[PDB]
Amino acid sequence: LMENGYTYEDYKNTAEWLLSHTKHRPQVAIICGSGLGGLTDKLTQAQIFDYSEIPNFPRSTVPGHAGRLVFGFLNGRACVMMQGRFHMYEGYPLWKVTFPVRVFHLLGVDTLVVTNAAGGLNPKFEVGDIMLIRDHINLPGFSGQNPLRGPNDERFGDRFPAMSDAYDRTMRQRALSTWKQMGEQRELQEGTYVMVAGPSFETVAECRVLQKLGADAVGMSTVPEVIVARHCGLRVFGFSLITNKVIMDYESLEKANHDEVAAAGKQAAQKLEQFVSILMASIPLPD
Amino acid sequence: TLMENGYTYEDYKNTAEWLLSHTKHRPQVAIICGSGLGGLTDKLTQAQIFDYSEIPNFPRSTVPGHAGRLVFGFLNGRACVMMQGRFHMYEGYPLWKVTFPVRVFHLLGVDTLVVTNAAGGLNPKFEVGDIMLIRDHINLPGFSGQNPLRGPNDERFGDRFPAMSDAYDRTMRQRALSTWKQMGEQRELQEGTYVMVAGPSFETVAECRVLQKLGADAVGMSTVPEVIVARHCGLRVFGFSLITNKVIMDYESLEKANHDEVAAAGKQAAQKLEQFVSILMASIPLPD
Amino acid sequence: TLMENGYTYEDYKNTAEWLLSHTKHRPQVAIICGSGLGGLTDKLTQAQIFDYSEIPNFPRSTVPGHAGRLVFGFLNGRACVMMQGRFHMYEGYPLWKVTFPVRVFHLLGVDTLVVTNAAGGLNPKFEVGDIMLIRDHINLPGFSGQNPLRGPNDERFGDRFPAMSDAYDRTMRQRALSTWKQMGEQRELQEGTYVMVAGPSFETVAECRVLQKLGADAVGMSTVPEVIVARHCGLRVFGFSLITNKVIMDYESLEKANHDEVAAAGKQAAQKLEQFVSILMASIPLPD
Ligand SMILES: Nc1nc2c(CN3C[C@H](CO)[C@@H](O)C3)c[nH]c2c(=O)[nH]1
Ligand SMILES: Nc1nc2c(CN3C[C@H](CO)[C@@H](O)C3)c[nH]c2c(=O)[nH]1
Ligand SMILES: Nc1nc2c(CN3C[C@H](CO)[C@@H](O)C3)c[nH]c2c(=O)[nH]1
Repeated sequence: LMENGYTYEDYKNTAEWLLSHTKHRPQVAIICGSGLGGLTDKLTQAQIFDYSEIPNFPRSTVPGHAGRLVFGFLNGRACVMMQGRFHMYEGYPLWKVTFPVRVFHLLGVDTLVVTNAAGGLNPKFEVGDIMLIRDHINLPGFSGQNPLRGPNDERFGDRFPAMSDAYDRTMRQRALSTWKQMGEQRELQEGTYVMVAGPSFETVAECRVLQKLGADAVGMSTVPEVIVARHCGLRVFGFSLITNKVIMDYESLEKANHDEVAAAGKQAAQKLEQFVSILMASIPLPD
Repeated sequence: TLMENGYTYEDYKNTAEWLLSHTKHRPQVAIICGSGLGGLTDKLTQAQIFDYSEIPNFPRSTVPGHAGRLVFGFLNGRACVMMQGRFHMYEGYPLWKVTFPVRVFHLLGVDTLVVTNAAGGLNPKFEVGDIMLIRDHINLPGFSGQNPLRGPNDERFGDRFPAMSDAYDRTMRQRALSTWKQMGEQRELQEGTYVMVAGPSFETVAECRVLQKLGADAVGMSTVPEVIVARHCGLRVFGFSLITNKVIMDYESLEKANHDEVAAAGKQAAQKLEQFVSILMASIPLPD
Repeated sequence: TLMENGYTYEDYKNTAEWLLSHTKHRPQVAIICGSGLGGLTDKLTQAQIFDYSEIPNFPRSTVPGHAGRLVFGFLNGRACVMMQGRFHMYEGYPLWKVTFPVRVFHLLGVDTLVVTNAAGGLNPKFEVGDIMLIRDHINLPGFSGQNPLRGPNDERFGDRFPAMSDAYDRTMRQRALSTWKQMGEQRELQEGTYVMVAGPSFETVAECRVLQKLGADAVGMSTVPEVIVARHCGLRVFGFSLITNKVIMDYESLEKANHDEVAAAGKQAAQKLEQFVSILMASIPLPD
């Protein structure tokens, strides 16, 4: 069987270890993507764990991803923040990539906020823009790479969970209204995020495929975390920072490259911090 | 470091010889029964039942509404073997396990495979309860590497590079379409393209729109691997889907795909499916 | 459980040193010959042949029409190494084995990779026997995780996240087309997008239609992984396909894709292929 290497008991031990070693009790988990680790600077009463301390955690390998779990309060809300994440392209199976999401469920988290860098496929997008994720296209999932493959553990969720309501309608409505409170020249964009495995960037022909399929942005993460979160009942909210426009003609001499991506994160850090801090107020209270 | 079939020729043959030893039945036609369609075995005569767990080298069905039994008998006087329950790659099985029984059926003497499944309707003219004849398929996992024929080719089964443009028998499709009049149902017999996705999660709205843009009429998580292995070894293949739900294609809808609704639409379409298959048996050729 | 390249840097280095000691040839250009295109080695002078089986760490070719030899020599006065036969993921090889020679060629001092293949024509204006210059590719297995660069990156070869938008060298492409015009050719040179599918089974009609809708002009089961590895380590890349057959795009045809027709095409195209390879070799810049 191509199954989950972790048992329920493995997820439980990691959860109990974290509950022993901190007094924090997060309601919200935030996964910070490529060059968005500055979202953990505004946390009050921060307690930090390195991923290598925490039993059963995977290592973080990619530049701009620190490898640190941080508990704290963000604008009043009890939060846990993954400073850096795991990617299929680093060689991890998807049951390792998504291991933290289930641990968070067992801590008592009820809301997952997922952030990423993404390449812009919709031509109306501009570098620096923030796109709310209305929906995704899980290209690896079509082929068999789904983190729920293998035996289903009823203790987390259903054998066959729906994803047609994955991205919380209500939190999206509130973040569109709230957008007035940043007075930005640019509007809050909304669209479909497509996951591709990477780690190489898209050809022009691939870019046009993705546009034709109806995607507005592209990246190499996030979707598996969303599936596992919806499987175990988490409210999910997501956004992408558009870090580059994907090359869509043969004439251009520009090329996607990681430095440009990291650089668009340094520029946007102020705007995101403020966006996320306001978002926290729009999250429903528990129970 | 080689990604190959974990069964040897000898494993298939051993399983086939075990089966031939423990039954007097000698099936000509194999029928694979999908989700909610296990009632297709109800009208077999002189039935003999094996549990999958008794049969050497056989995998286990882990999905609700797949009984996990191999049933030999007579359907409208034709010698059949029926898989009451099937396997899926979402369960953890490699495609070489999922398709194990198709090659066993070849070694037993079977020459025609009937595949059935439940499917989500993507074509808006389909209603819940419709039967779709599978004209063709789109093998999305196959594009990316997940093909049951990956690895060394065994010439005892078939060619290294089998064609699939003729996978679903053109003559039985003519005969089944013209035969439909024999049941005097309100809906006509639907026809279309089946697309496989791995699952086990259901589609997002954006994914539903992808599959519609690609030209699929219905979506499921099975069948295609079985059909590829069947064509590779020379089997004639006929397929159909029961449309159990319309896949959600807009953000406003309250409706959600779920297994209980799928299984219930299965049992509602019970009588009707048994009857269609029974009459279909009369259109399958004998050897010689 | 970590899904990584099974070769160390020192495996590649050992294979490269072994080749450097066993031949005096010092190639600048590597050419990978695909199905039925092994005849491109005939015009090499001062040829020195190695069977893949005698070279350390080399995989084996298992497909008919792939001789399994590495040939060093001069092709039109330019120092080349030719793979007479390549490896495919459908044989069961992981993509890090499929692409193993590309990095060996880098360490031998090669600076240009030419990739050739047979392909099925999707664009209806292509005829059997056409040569299509590859302007671009669509890596369908790559979308799903089947990428030869997956796992830890070795900085000794290249970057973690390499760009592919400029993979097929534009200048070589321009020169090849100018030259073909300057010759005053009747049948103009085709240019288009190659899509990789895993195989080994050929496409259904519905699958052919999907690949047309995605913007692909030609379909095969190779090439793309080699190009990705080539670009990762700084090689200049040029590809072309021989269109060996037209992909079946309607249900009324009785034709079927088959391997025999693919070999018949290669022998038939031999003079055309030689002429094109000459044009192409004279388009490759010299080192400084
Ligand atoms: N596929 C893809 N991903 C990204 C990303 C997202 N990640 C950023 C990082 C490479 O800079 C990888 O983890 C992918 C930003 N831009 C792009 C792009 O153009 N394409
Ligand atoms: N992908 C998909 N498959 C199905 C199926 C077919 N199978 C039914 C079962 C889930 O109920 C799985 O084995 C998939 C029915 N409806 C749908 C759908 O809407 N989508
Ligand atoms: N996928 C695909 N590949 C090819 C090829 C390329 N290879 C030729 C060989 C089978 O003839 C495999 O390695 C694939 C030629 N024609 C076709 C086709 O119609 N389809």
